[PDB]
Amino acid sequence: SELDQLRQEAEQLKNQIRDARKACADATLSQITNNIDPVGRIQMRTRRTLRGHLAKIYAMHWGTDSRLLVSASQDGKLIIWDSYTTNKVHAIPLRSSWVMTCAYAPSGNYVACGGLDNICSIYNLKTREGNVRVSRELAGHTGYLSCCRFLDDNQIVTSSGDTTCALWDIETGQQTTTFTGHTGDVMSLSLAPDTRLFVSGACDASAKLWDVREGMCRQTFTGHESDINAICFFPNGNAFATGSDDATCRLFDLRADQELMTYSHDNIICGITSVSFSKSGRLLLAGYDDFNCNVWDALKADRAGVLAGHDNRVSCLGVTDDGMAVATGSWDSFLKIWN
Amino acid sequence: QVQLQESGGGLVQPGGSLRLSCAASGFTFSNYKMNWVRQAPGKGLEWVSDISQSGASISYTGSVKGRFTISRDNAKNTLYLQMNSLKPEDTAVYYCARCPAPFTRDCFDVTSTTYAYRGQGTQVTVSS
Amino acid sequence: DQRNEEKAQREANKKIEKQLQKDKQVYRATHRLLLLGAGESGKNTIVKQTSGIFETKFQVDKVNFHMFDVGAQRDERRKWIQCFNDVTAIIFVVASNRLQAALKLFDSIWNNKWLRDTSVILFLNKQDLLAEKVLAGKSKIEDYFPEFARYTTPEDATPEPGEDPRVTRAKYFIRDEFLRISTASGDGRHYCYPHFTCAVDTENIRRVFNDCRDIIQRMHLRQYELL
Amino acid sequence: KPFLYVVGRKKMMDAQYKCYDRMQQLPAYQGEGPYCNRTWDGWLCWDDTPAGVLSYQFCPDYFPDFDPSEKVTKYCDEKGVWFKHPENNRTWSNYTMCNAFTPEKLKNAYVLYYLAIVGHSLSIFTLVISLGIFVFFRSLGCQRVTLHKNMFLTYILNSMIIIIHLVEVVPNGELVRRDPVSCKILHFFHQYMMACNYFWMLCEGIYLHTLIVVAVFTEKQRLRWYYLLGWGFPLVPTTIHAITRAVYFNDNCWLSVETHLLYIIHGPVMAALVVNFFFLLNIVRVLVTKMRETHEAESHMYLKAVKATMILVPLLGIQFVVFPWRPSNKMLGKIYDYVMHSLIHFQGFFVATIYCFCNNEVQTTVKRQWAQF
Amino acid sequence: SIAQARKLVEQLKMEANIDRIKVSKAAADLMAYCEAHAKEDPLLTPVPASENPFR
Amino acid sequence: CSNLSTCVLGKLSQELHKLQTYPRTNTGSGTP
Ligand SMILES: CCCCCCCCCCCCCCCCC[C@H](O)OC[C@@H](COP(=O)([O-])OCC[N+](C)(C)C)O[C@@H](O)CCCCCCCCCCCCCCC
Ligand SMILES: CC(C)CCC[C@@H](C)[C@H]1CC[C@H]2[C@@H]3CC=C4C[C@@H](OC(=O)CCC(=O)O)CC[C@]4(C)[C@H]3CC[C@]12C
Ligand SMILES: CCCCCCCCCCCCCCCC(=O)O
Ligand SMILES: CCCCCCCCCCCCCCCC(=O)O
Ligand SMILES: CCCCCCCCCCCCCCCC(=O)O
Ligand SMILES: CCCCCCCCCCCCCCCC(=O)O
Ligand SMILES: CCCCCCCCCCCCCCCC(=O)O
Ligand SMILES: CCCCCCCCCCCCCCCC(=O)O
Ligand SMILES: CCCCCCCCCCCCCCCC(=O)O
Ligand SMILES: CCCCCCCCCCCCCCCC(=O)O
Ligand SMILES: CCCCCCCCCCCCCCCC(=O)O
Ligand SMILES: CCCCCCCCCCCCCCCC(=O)O
Ligand SMILES: CCCCCCCCCCCCCCCC(=O)O
Ligand SMILES: CCCCCCCCCCCCCCCC(=O)O
Ligand SMILES: CCCCCCCCCCCCCCCC(=O)O
Ligand SMILES: *[C@@H]1O[C@H](CO)[C@@H](O)[C@H](O)[C@H]1NC(C)=O
Ligand SMILES: *[C@@H]1O[C@H](CO)[C@@H](O)[C@H](O)[C@H]1NC(C)=O
Repeated sequence: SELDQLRQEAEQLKNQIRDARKACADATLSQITNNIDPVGRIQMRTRRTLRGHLAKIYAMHWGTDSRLLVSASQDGKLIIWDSYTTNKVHAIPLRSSWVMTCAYAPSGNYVACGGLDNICSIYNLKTREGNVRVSRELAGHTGYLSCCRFLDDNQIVTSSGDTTCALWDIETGQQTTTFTGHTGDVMSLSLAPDTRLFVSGACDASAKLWDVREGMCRQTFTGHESDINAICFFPNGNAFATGSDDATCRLFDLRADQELMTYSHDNIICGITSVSFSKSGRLLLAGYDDFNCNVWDALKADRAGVLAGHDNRVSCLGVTDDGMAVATGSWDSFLKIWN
Repeated sequence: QVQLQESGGGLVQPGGSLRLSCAASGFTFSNYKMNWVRQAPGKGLEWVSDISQSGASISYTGSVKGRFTISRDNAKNTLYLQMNSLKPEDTAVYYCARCPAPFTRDCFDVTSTTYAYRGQGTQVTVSS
Repeated sequence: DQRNEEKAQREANKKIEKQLQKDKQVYRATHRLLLLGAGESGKNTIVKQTSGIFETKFQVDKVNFHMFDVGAQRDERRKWIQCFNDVTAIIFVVASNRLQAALKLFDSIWNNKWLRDTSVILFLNKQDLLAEKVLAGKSKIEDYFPEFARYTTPEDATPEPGEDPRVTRAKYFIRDEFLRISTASGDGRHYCYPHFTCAVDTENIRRVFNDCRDIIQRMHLRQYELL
Repeated sequence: KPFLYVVGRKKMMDAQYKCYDRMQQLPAYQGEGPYCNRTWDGWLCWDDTPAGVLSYQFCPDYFPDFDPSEKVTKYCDEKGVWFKHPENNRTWSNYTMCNAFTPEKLKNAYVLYYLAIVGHSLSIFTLVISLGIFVFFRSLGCQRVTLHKNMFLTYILNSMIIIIHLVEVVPNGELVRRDPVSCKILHFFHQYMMACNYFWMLCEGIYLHTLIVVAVFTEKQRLRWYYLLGWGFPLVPTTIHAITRAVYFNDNCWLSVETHLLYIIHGPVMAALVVNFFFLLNIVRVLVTKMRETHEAESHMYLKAVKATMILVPLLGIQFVVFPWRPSNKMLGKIYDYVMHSLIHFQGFFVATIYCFCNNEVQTTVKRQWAQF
Repeated sequence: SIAQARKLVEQLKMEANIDRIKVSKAAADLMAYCEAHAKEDPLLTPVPASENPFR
Repeated sequence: CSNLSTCVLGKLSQELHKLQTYPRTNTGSGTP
């Protein structure tokens, strides 16, 4: 039948791509960075601790000013923090308590949140009256909202559990672009330094690079063994790191179209929940289910430090735009700032 | 690239025997629990049997208990299913399903309609 | 110069904190419940007693209960089921091979590393339907489970005067299938509360209320290292 | 003048006039022979006794060193005259055995004296460590720990005033003989902090009862009434006791324990501990009913029901209820003193070890925080 | 399905006809970036206490 | 508080005091 013909036509195309990638693997990243000096032991300490939330924190996002950050806990609250003074700037009661993601607009005027309600709600923080009201509700996803990221005040890309990513247009509430390549639940997404491309990681152990404007899947990155939970672009925009349930982090290169480095240890058997780079991309911070956050040498694949302050599963972690501090969220209601 | 290709299968007469094979690649075969699932014509995906990471803990569905035998070869990264005393109710497409996370006792979503980490399946027809 | 902002920011912070203490009183007073059931099971019939999740609020003896139905979601639960790791109990509605599929789903919930401290309330909601097919010749419980011919009614069984001894043996065999998974992995962290539902009784919220009271009691006994 | 000798010599003159007044009430002796004549020796009373017989009466209690449990003896010889001491050739009464065992009595009193100091010194050591853990680690913070913190603070302050009272006041003879007010303020805060220690065991029992038996679903039991019951209420019986002591029974440094005015403090204290004993009965009853619903083995059901009963004894003060009265037998009374002083002075050490050190959820958060550093 | 399997092939030809540079060239640019920005990284090179707003 | 359990420390202080501080009764020739 033609179904077996399409499977055979796809099976050989998989061999054509696999052999084209092997031809480019002339030297690994561990061989190019063999003579560089190690970064040494990284010892960060908990500078701040945020204790406002009443339940497990699922997501957090820094503002572009590196001072304000928004967190999302499943108690039904969206709290905006002043990391310097530890004060709470806003507390937003959510209609649905099962929030799974939160985002901060680069202009600092709006915040987004989504979860099991299958809605991406936008909250205006700069209203004339002063109070924070829900400005828009984006409906159309047939699965839970996993991640959302503002491109600007009027555009936002969302990943959902319906195996689909969507590019929304605020002020109209309509999907302008739909990304349907993935076969499993998309769990994370990361915008490049420019807002023209973004990567997504789904539960099919695969990562896909998307063009925002054209709505096409340019490249597909495999190599993981289990569900990809986290993803983050390199500061230069030519690579990205993924975190999966196979207890490993992997570095993929866009131009090389293959995996470059694997960050794993035998003493690590828990999944990775969050990944983030430094301002220079030399360090790779990953949150684990063992209540700790390991700091990896992105160029040498050697653990450079441990962030063990949290008492429960580290759900989220984010680095400021100036690389000055690292915020980590946990399934304990507390959020810790590291430096 | 997690890959699962099921071999074997074919047309068997009722009362015969058959051996299904599942070749795995792209992941540490010893760290994962493995399953067998089938889909009868006009029915949904039904769980058949599973086996632990080492091979000690083994479970079957009541319909095939005492007839089917599941076994794994971690050195060869292959899963087996010896199907004895086949009857026409066993006619289905048998899939090799791996549940997603390693070192976990829970084994989720193997019988989902659109589920990754599951092979394309092999046709097993028990006809006269 | 900047003391005007650092004081106005500390004033709004205290206004936020006084509101969060009113939320902490409401959030900790209500008990959250996860309603989990297949398609054939009468899951919506339990609510008697599009949206990505359905919320129903009821009150039993001045105690607030917030039950959540997971609708408009795919059958791949391994990712969003981790959100319900702090609920009081998971309501599991089973229809009495859909029975084997429910035994595997309860096995995955029971042995999940994030749901191993979450108790499960079990409801077999097709007792009236099971009572018609067991005494007839279309029960289908002997072919799907060959170990049923070797099974006898337990001594702890409570047979009602309106059910035949075969349904009593049949419904207690299905209950022993779910209790076999609970006893194999239960180490005092979470428990299973199986109940028989004939879908004609409105006393199911009294069973949830009584089972959630046993869960909170066992959680308090565990904090004092008494149980 | 000491109040003990004043009260002793006061009734001594009253008891002296009483017996000779009873001598007129007592009829004439009809027994034959040279019966020795009845008289008052100046301490006790001997009636008409036949010759060649020894009379035995309990030792009087006018003097501090005199023990009423001991037996005095008086002999009037068969010739008809009382036994006379050969030193002075005058009638003499053998009160020796009333004061002969004072070195042995003081020996056992010092064994319990240092057992009390060691018990309260070991308590303060482990309790500040335990209280320092609950204040340091915010993770452990809850309503159970907030009440445990005040329960630990009562043990520390109680053991502190007891240690101060035991080295500066009790063994100092000239301090008590002068009787300054410094004793009475120290004895007032001693009785107040001792009552707060007993009434915070009740707050722990009330909170345990209204968490497992009564009102299981209720959340955030307001701790305002626990503070008035634990810290505030023990001020009412302690103030009333100090008033009636300064007015009616006032003595040197308030060390005497014989007055019935102490039931103003220890009446409400024993009642508060009986309520805790019945809370323990309901908590264990609920506990064994939960193991029967689990179909637990009867051997391990008894193993965990006894272990749960044994860890709630130091927290609720059950040792005061199961052994509330001291026996009169010399052997049984001696073991009672050793068993009770060990369960009372080491009580703060038992609670700090059971509920802070041997607590699983505290060991994990300490081991984790130590694994970081 | 069958229609979803035809777009599986259509997507594979789009990803197979792309230009891929060598890994040695892609790994050198990643290494050259972390060295040109190494000093501007407060997490790699800790800034003094007078420059750390989280002191 | 003579034999009561919650007053055994007040009894220990009482017997220790009156046995040690107050002098021993003579209980000798010329005394009763
Ligand atoms: C996390 C796990 C932690 C585990 C911790 C475990 C801790 C275990 C602790 C065990 C504690 C056992 C206490 C035993 C007490 C025995 C007292 C003993 O019987 O006293 C005898 C007495 C004899 O006097 P005397 O000679 O007849 O008349 C003398 C008369 N005359 C004084 C006038 C001259 O006293 C003598 O031995 C001298 C005094 C000895 C005791 C001093 C007490 C005060 C100082 C204590 C310092 C240490 C405190 C902490 C101890 C842990
Ligand atoms: C014997 C001498 C020391 C005189 C007796 C003094 C006590 C009667 C005082 C001293 C310290 C007081 C305590 C200080 C603080 C608290 C915490 C307070 O609870 C709180 O959480 C208050 C707010 C906070 O601690 O931030 C309840 C009262 C209590 C136990 C107080 C009870 C009364 C105490 C023990
Ligand atoms: C943590 C608090 C510790 C308090 C320790 C108090 C010790 C008091 C010791 C008093 C000893 C009196 C007798 C001294 C002479 C002797 O040993 O015979
Ligand atoms: C253990 C911590 C608390 C200790 C409390 C000690 C209280 C001592 C009080 C002494 C009062 C002395 C009054 C003297 C009056 C006067 O000069 O006449
Ligand atoms: C505020 C609480 C008060 C509790 C009072 C409980 C009862 C106390 C009774 C005390 C009676 C004292 C009688 C003394 C007689 C005497 O000394 O001769
Ligand atoms: C909270 C502290 C309370 C302290 C209470 C102390 C009470 C002392 C009372 C002394 C009374 C002296 C005069 C008595 C006169 C009389 O006999 O009527
Ligand atoms: C904070 C107040 C503490 C009070 C401590 C007890 C004080 C007792 C005072 C006793 C003497 C009072 C005056 C004489 C009374 C009398 O002779 O009846
Ligand atoms: C309100 C709490 C109880 C108060 C009880 C007060 C009792 C006063 C009357 C009885 C005692 C009279 C004085 C006795 C003096 C003595 O012990 O010798
Ligand atoms: C709720 C607590 C109640 C406590 C009751 C305590 C009662 C103590 C009674 C002591 C004796 C009172 C009568 C003394 C008569 C006398 O000797 O003159
Ligand atoms: C329920 C709490 C009770 C607290 C007090 C219990 C006292 C028990 C011992 C009483 C002994 C006799 C007291 C009266 C003596 C007398 O009138 O001569
Ligand atoms: C001498 C004063 C003693 C006062 C003792 C007060 C004891 C109060 C106990 C309250 C328990 C909680 C409320 C009742 C619960 C129930 O009905 O069992
Ligand atoms: C030296 C400390 C002695 C402590 C004695 C505590 C006695 C507790 C008795 C508990 C068992 C009796 C009640 C059982 C109730 C039930 O089984 O329902
Ligand atoms: C829970 C049951 C009661 C437990 C004990 C409560 C306190 C009892 C105190 C009095 C004990 C007996 C005293 C007898 C005195 C006498 O006979 O002269
Ligand atoms: C947890 C409480 C433990 C209590 C341990 C008490 C140990 C000593 C008990 C008394 C022993 C005999 C003392 C007198 C011996 C003698 O007659 O010479
Ligand atoms: C939990 C701590 C328990 C401590 C128990 C200590 C028991 C000490 C017993 C000492 C008995 C001394 C007997 C002396 C007899 C004599 O010589 O007259
Ligand atoms: C004492 O002895 C008897 C008591 O019956 C009495 O008659 C006698 O007169 C008294 N003798 C003296 C010397 O007091
Ligand atoms: C008193 O009795 C003791 C023995 O109990 C004896 O040694 C002593 O001699 C007696 N007193 C007189 C004065 O005889």
